[PDB]
Amino acid sequence: LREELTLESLSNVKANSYSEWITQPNVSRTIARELKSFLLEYTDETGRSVYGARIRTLGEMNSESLEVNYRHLAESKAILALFLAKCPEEMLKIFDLVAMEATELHYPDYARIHSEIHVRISDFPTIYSLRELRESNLSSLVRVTGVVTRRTGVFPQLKYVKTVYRNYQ
Amino acid sequence: KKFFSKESFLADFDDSSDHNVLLNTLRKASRKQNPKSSAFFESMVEDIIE
Amino acid sequence: ADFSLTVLRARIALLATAIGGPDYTSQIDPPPYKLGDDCLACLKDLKRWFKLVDDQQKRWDVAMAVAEYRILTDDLLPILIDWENKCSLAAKLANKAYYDKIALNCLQLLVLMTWPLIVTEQSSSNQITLYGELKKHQLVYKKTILSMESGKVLRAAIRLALDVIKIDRLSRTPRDNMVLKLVLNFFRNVIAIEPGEFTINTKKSMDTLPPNVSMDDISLNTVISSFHKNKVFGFLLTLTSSLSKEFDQDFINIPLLEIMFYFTKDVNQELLFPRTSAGFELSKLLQKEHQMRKNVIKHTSARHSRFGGLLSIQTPDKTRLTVSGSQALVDEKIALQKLDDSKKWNKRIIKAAEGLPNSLLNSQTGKAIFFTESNGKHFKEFINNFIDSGFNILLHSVTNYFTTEQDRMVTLEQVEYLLFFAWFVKYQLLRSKIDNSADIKQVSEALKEVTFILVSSLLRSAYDLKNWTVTHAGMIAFNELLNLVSRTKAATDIEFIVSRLFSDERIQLLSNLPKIGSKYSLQFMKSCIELTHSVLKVLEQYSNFQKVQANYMTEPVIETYINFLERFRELEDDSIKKVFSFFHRVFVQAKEQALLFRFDLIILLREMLSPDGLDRMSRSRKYVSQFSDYFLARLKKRLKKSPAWFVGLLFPPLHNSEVGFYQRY
Amino acid sequence: KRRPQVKLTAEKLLSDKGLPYVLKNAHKRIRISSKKNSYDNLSNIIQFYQLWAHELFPKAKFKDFMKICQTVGKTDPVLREYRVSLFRDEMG
Amino acid sequence: FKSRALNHVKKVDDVTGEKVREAFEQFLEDFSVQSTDTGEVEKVYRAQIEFMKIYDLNTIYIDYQHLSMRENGALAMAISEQYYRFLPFLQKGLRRVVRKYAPELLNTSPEQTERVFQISFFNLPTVHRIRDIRSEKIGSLLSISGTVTRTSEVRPELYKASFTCDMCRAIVDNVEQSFKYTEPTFCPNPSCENRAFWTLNVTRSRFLDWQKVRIQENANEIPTGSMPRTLDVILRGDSVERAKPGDRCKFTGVEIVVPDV
DNA sequence: ACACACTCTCCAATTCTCTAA
Ligand SMILES: [Zn+2]
Repeated sequence: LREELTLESLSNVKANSYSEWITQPNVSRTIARELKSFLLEYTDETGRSVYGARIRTLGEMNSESLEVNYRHLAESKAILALFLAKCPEEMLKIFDLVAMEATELHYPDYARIHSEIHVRISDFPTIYSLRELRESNLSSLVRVTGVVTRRTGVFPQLKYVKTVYRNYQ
Repeated sequence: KKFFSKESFLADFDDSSDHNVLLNTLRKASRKQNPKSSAFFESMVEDIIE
Repeated sequence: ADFSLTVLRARIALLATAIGGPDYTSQIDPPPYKLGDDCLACLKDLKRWFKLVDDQQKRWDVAMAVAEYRILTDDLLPILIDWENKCSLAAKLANKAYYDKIALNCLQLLVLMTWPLIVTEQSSSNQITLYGELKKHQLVYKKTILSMESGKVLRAAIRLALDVIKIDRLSRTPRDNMVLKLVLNFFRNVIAIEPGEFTINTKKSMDTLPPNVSMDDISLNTVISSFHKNKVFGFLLTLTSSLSKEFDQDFINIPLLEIMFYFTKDVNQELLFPRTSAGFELSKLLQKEHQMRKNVIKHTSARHSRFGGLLSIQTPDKTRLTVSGSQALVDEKIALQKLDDSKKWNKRIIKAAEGLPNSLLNSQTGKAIFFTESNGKHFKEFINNFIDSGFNILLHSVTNYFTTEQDRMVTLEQVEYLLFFAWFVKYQLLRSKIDNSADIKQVSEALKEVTFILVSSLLRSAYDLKNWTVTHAGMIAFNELLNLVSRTKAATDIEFIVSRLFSDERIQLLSNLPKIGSKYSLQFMKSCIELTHSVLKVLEQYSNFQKVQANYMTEPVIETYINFLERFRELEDDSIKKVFSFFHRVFVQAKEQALLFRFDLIILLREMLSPDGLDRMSRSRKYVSQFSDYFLARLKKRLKKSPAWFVGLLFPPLHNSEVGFYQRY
Repeated sequence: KRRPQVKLTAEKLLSDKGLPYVLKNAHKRIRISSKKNSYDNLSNIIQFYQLWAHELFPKAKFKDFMKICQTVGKTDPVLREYRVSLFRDEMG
Repeated sequence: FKSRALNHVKKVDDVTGEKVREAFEQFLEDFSVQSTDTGEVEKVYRAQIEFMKIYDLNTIYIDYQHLSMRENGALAMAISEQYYRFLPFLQKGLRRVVRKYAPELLNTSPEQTERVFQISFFNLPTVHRIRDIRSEKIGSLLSISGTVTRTSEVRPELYKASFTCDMCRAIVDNVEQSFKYTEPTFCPNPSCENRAFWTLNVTRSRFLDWQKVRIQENANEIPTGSMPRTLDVILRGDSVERAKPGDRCKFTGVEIVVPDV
């Protein structure tokens, strides 16, 4: 509950699988603190903190998606990049909940503009065509290229199962 | 008939005679790796200044 | 509450890190672990969590917590192995006490977590809930302990013993003697942990190896290899053999009985004696498979399953039946059998043992366990040196204990003693049957008078209180003693021992025993048969005899013999030789023919003798057909002399005084 | 109520359809020969008893017929009276 | 509570399987052919295991001629005529040998799941046509040839399954599938009776690669006045996407029978 | 409404145990 792990303590996965290690409360709190500490602190060579400059423009356009480069996340706190590659569906939930704290630090009451923010990953360093995908890739993050052959119309979809919706295509 | 005595055993006990790339990269980097956050707050305060 | 539960789990987890950790300066990728502080208090409080809380509340929750945080695999083994390897290097060269203190206290937890599991109607609902899961985790423990550095933690446990072997018994304090009990108490558990037994609540009538475990990890074969490399067998051998010389016998010699039980269990002795070979016998077995295939083919139609016509069969009194299929057209035997087979009902049926680990008493032992060649020869060497060195001195001590302590016994110690006796006596008889280098004198402590009384007394007391499992084991032990006696008579005091073994009281008991066997499991009846064969054969070579044999011959014994004989598809070639020996005794010698004129015997001889059952060339058919020929000749004579026996053949014989005498003869 | 169950009973055995038929016919039915195998002659004996058991009480498998017969055969006094009567007839 | 153990559970066992297992074991140990250049024993299958260890492979190739000359041919006959019965025993035999000489191969950081080895055979005595497939040969070992005409995309097939109950915190593991998607029969915790609302744990369960391909007879082999027949073939593991439409191929495996699911 | 799959319930058939002649 109260005590937190060091970053070096996370070097050993102690449970029988990654997902069952990320989802533990002390591990999860440690990851949240470390991600927030990365987002408030990463710099260009010129100082000039890029993510403090991106959150600033998020509100200038009344937007909903924060964009994070993977190379920056791999350049320090490397283990978090490894966990992201292995368990994206958990890691992105924690990362989204950190991004809202960081944006509200610039713009208090931004929750009245949009209730929830999505982190977009960029520059993932390995690529497949639609040949190389196999069962080992299941639930892993992947990067793919091709031509868009067909597109449906846009529809609303029920978000939770009082009601809320989201767009779908 | 055998005997297997103690003193023999004590004496004989001692004397007897591609993600493959990326994983290694990230593990080694992981092993190798308020004023610090001031740049963030400076970017926030520049809206006040400019 | 759930939160109090997880608070204790978290307390344990924090203790699972306060313990220490490896070194990230090291640049040694990876190093070993490195040591914490307060760690004495950490170990001690964990010990308290077991003893002062979980035992007092009867939970097994604490064990579930330590299994969650993987304490055994993660800390205890490297703490011990580092202590061992450090001290080993120091010995190669040829506060330190504090290191040794940590070595002791890590081992005591290893004994506690791997301790074997018992469930009763007095265990808590918590323990009953957790039984199936902690079984999985203990299986993981066995695999891990045998695996690390090819099992090197087992050298730490014996080095601890070696400190207390060291200096004279005259010096050795009670606290000191507990180490020598503790070390052996460890190996008992490591052998005793084995795959789970499935258990459910009988509310409604409707594998447990975890994903990280497999059979070759857990097999007894593995355990042999592991102990041999890590130098255990020398320790058990030296320790048992000099046992008579003033090691205080009291602290060692029951734990040291349990080891010998716990890995004699699940071996048939013939597997240790041979009596391209594998390929040759495989080819022969494929011939047997072809014969079974031929048997199916002989009941298979040539043309397809929808070609089939229809058949009608007319009885006397002109009544008709209908059966389908093309083979029924030609084979009346098949038509008659197929006619009855359609009918729905079967009479529902009745059913003896619980509370103890799998053994000869409640499993079919016609199923070996399997050895590497190196393992086969190493195991043969271990028990051969044990027998030539240790057996008499061990049995003499453990028996003259139990005579002074019989009243206080518990079911397990009884069933251990009776299945350690049995194994070693039989194996030696077989070994000297094979070869002249071996001799029978090595097992000769079994015969002297005190042990004979004790096996007798166990069998007596078990029979009176209707405890059927001890009665079963005692039957097995008492069988071997008699077998050993006939050996020694085929070479003074032994006749005295016989005369005391065959006082009238015991003949009443040993005559009584097959009669009750009719109800019970297939092994129980088999024990009764083999004991009976031996019991009569000794008294045949005593030269009384006519009194004793008439004591055996009556309806409820014959009932057992047939009830056992009809399950012949499952039994050995040898046991049927024993049954027909007895029928030869009843029918020809004693001339008590009237017992066997009963119909369910006549059915049996058709099944077994048909092209269905006993092979056309097994030795069994010689005996069976030679018996049935004589049977039917005497039956013919009886039926024509007095036609009332046609209605006799269905029913039991009739016990009236005035007609019954002429009936039986 | 549900329909009561139908069973083998000593009344069926003591009926004229029952056991007297076997004693009236068995001497004529079965015939052994040394000129045929043990298995041959052994098989032959069971034929008549099987067909008779079916004709008497078709409920159940042949073995179950024999084993059912044991209970009533040992317990019922009237059946035992009939049986001692048979063996008295031979004592006559 | 009326707790009760399955005291009667002790299973029936096939002796032929165990003897085939520990005979195939000895063949893998000591086939002991001499060197291509010299009269020195080489032990090629142990060397092949070492090669697999060096490159983290998952399949082993065996020559049917080497098996034919072993132990008067009885082992080869048993494998040939009853492959479907004996394939699990062959797997069990190989697992022990790889444990003995290369335990690094048994696993595929947290814990690592076991490697699903594949045995493969080649150089069989004769090749059949698609027109020679007949129901008497079901489950035997064969080799076939033809021209490829279609191929399917690679799909994941469920090999072993694991489920967890909705009404209580309980888990079921290592459920076996065969031809249709299959789920547990009871809640293992006796404090709960719900049979519904299972969910398949995608992390703990295990899958395989699977591909369907379709072939037709070689044009030069068609008999007089007749037309070419076709067949559907299954590919799994490290052999998917090896085949190409319009090419000519040779296959080996066992013919099977598939139900109306 | 018409064959099916599945659940629930009650009643008597059966075997086991104790007592006395
Ligand atoms: Zn449930």
